[PDB]
Amino acid sequence: MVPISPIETVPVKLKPGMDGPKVKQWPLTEEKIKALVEICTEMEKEGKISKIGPENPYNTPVFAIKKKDSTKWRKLVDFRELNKRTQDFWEVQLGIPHPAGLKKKKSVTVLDVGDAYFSVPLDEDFRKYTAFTIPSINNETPGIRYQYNVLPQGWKGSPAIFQSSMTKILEPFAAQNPDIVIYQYMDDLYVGSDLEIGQHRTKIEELRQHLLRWGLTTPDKKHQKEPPFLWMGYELHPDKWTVQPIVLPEKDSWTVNDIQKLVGKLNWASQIYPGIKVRQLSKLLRGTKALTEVIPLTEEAELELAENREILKEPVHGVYYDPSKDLIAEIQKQGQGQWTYQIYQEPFKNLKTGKYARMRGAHTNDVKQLTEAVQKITTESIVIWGKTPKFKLPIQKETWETWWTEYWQATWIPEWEFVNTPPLVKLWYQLEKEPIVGAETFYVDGAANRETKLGKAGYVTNKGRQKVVPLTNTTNQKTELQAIYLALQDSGLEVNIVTDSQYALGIIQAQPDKSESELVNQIIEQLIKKEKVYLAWVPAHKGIGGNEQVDKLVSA
Amino acid sequence: IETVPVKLKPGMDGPKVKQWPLTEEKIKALVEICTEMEKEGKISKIGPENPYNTPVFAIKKKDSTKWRKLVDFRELNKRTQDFWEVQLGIPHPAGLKKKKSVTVLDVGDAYFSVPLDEDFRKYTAFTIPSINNETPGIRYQYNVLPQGWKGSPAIFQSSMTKILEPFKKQNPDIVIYQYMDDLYVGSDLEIGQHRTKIEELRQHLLRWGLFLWMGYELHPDKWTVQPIVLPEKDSWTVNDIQKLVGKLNWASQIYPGIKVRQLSKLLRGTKALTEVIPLTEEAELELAENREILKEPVHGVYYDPSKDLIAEIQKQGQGQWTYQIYQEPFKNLKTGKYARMRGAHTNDVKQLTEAVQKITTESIVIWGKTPKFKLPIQKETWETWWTEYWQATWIPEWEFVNTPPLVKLWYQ
Ligand SMILES: Cc1cc(/C=C/C#N)cc(C)c1Nc1ccnc(Nc2ccc(C#N)cc2)n1
Ligand SMILES: CCOC(=O)c1cnn2ccccc12
Repeated sequence: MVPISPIETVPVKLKPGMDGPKVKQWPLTEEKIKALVEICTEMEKEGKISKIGPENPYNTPVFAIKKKDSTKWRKLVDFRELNKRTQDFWEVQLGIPHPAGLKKKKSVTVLDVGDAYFSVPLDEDFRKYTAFTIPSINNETPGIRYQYNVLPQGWKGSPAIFQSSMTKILEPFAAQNPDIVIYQYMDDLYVGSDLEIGQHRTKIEELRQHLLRWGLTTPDKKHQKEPPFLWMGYELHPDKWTVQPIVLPEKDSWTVNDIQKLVGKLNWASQIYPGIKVRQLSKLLRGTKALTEVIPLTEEAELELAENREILKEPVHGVYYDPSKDLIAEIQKQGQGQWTYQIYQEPFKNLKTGKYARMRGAHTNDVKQLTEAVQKITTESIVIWGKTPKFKLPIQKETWETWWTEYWQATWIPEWEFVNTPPLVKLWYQLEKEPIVGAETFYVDGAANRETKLGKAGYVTNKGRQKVVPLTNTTNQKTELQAIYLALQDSGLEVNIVTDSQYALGIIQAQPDKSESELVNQIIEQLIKKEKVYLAWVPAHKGIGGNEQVDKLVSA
Repeated sequence: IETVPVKLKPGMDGPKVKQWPLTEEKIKALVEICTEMEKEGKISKIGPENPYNTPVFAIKKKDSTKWRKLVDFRELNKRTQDFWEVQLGIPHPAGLKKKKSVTVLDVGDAYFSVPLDEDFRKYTAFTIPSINNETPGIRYQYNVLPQGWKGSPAIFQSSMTKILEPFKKQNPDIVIYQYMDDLYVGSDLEIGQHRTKIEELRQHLLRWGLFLWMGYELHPDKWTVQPIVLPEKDSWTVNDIQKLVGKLNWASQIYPGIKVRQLSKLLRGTKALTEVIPLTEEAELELAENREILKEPVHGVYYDPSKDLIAEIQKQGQGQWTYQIYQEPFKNLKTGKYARMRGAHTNDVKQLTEAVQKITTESIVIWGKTPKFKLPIQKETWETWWTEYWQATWIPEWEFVNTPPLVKLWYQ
């Protein structure tokens, strides 16, 4: 015999204070028992399981299930209880590669490593916890007891330990062959390269020889899997990638479950198909959670759906990453807090696309949302390519400069250039830094009775202009905003406004261009019409002229 | 050799903290660094039976061609036992902040000389990710005292003592203070020979066994503060008086005796914001009395070592930043202002990151601990960029301020 290298076992423990499973075996029909005995006899002769004595206290239930509409049986060991009691592991494979970060390959070959999959030894001290019992015919003898010597299917640590063991085996091969890439998933081993075909085939034979060191045999008859590959919802081709087919169903009536599936498909599609929008469709999913409920689609949701159908009418593919070229990210505003982007290297060939939606909030503006979209794309790009793309953004350099220098928060976006591609992000208003000479000064206030909801809002000015409006179903905060609104509505193009409202100052200092609040929106619309606005704050109830006079008016 | 038993605090598991995305250049740097540490026995590869993780990244200190590995042990540090075992802790030296020059050395490499307790090593697990997760992340744990872990200066302390003993007996006036991977060495000497004294110090460490050559020069005796000051004007507009009354109203929360009544009367009627108002005699007296009040220290201000320090920062524009360090609202232990450049003129977030580092340094020098920051930045913006600008070997805790503070204008 040719000596083979053993696979070193990973030491495994139960969670602290926990013991192994003891779970009753349910009775089985005589047929299932005969089938399990046969199955286990075979497994036992190839060393996967071993018979154990009566001393082992542990048990996990075993079942006999069927293949598809035919005669044969398969053993299923239900590890749910042992899994609850098993320690956590580190899984090498989690956070799968994105196709857009892959490199084009001339050849990709697939090798069958299914025999390794079932051959990794289990830590000797942990085997006892894997004990199971085939019930006896008629229950007239002790059940036959076995435990696992190898990683069981269904056990919590099997994927992590298999991945780690396979990694350790492949590592020297990968390290000493920098001219190939390798990827391993379950029973398949993939090798890509740019090598001349003769060299590529040789590499494969060398890998097969390498694996033989551990006794892992790869069938000589060549794999029936060749590119393109269906993997993780994608289609990988040697020179391009895409998402597997996205077909949007026709229906006269839509259900919560139908809408969730639609949105799911659209989100998946959005990583390649440019301009996909989910806003109005995800909107129908709000706060319901009865999966059978039929929701009439709004006209807005119908428009969105039809827009998506056009985008999805024919296949679109992404290209792979070329490390020798700059990555460029271009972003467009779509409206309603929706943003879309494309990442490319050469014009007209995208690596991938995607979307960003505005965060839930009372007030917002386009510059903040664009900034957020940029940071999200930046982080995604670091994950996929390990570098920040150069940005093409629909905002003028002068607009950005005015924004960040005056914004109360630190803010930054990385290297970028303006692309003139409407709609452009702009500043809709900017407040003055100093009081305006020659502009009328409005002292505003509002107040409300917390009990009855009655209130007043108003202003008095240095020219003796005055207004007080009675209000119903209002609050102090709303009256304070109403007072600012009135001053804006009644003043000329340049105005000084004096308020005591810390609430209003906080909102206006956040520079919203859009609000959940109707009143804030009306204030924004008025600010947009002004040439100059200076907003001054003073403390309440201090004896400040024009402030009392209006405070007294609005109180009662 | 002589391993100190270390434990997590009761009822706590090890850190599982996600590794954040790293750039290609940082990954390459870390692969090179870790390959060498592994050869030197400082770290070892680990298997899937270790679930734990702490994030790692790489930095470049000021004026250097070499990358430095930086592990963010913040979670492990919270979860690690306080050390009462032998030492009850050092009283923080109060003279350090009074020294004319304080140089900061990175001594962390010395820690690698001490083996880490075998039972605790697993909690130091970290991962070097690969771009696009195309290859399995490389998993390691420490075999020795890691840089950045709060336990390292504790366990190494008896070694550091012996090392510095001849330097201390020979230079009894020089103050040496250790915080994490840093040694802070103060003196009143002329800068030329201060630099010789620290170089003399480096040799003791260099001679013993084995970025030490670097030094970071501070002059804490020249560090300033920011008392509340009021404008001195010949003509006051309505707007000027409104801003003054606003600022005094704010100050009256800090200083009880402050009065606005006479000033608040000055504006009488509703006048144009830009109109000039002559001060009444009563108003001038009040303003004068307020000025004198603001020259005195704040009442009932005391540092409590058992409470967190909180640091607030305001962006003032044109590269200017103000900050306050306190424990309780309105009792400020330190205030300050940075009007400065150091690159960053077109980058706000770099400026803020440098401010955070400077404030944390001041905090360590004065109180021997880092404060908890309230940062005027959106979380996603900070989290994306701060590691690009970070030159320090420690990292403080932070929270984010999403509502603009009205008080920014009064620290201006
Ligand atoms: C992640 C991955 C999945 C599969 C396969 C998964 C499956 N099923 C196969 C390989 C080789 C890889 N790994 C890498 C690494 C770097 N570039 C590439 N490029 C690349 C991969 C496949 C095709 C094709 N056709 C083209 C280029 N693949
Ligand atoms: C067990 C999973 O292994 C891999 O997918 C893999 C991809 N590149 N690579 C390099 C060395 C070892 C494993 C791998």
